[PDB]
Amino acid sequence: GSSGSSGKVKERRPFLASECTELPKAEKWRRQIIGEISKKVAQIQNAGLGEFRIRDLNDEINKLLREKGHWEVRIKELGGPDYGKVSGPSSG
Repeated sequence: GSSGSSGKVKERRPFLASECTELPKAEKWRRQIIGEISKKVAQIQNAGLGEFRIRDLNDEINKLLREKGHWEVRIKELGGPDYGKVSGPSSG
């Protein structure tokens, strides 16, 4: 027989796109961020939670986007598809 089992607990995304030396890993960390941004965009579009709230949200929105610019791009620099290059002008 042989050993091979997975799916025992969720994984915590890193902080340095460089640390993740996995091409197929940066492809999943980029999509996970997109879902977060949207979920937040809604609360903001509502404009019925209160300045204090809107501020907290918008604040994260950027923090979430910045991460994407590194992932979506880090995936291309690793040898995969380009998600950041297309989005916006050329940088780097």
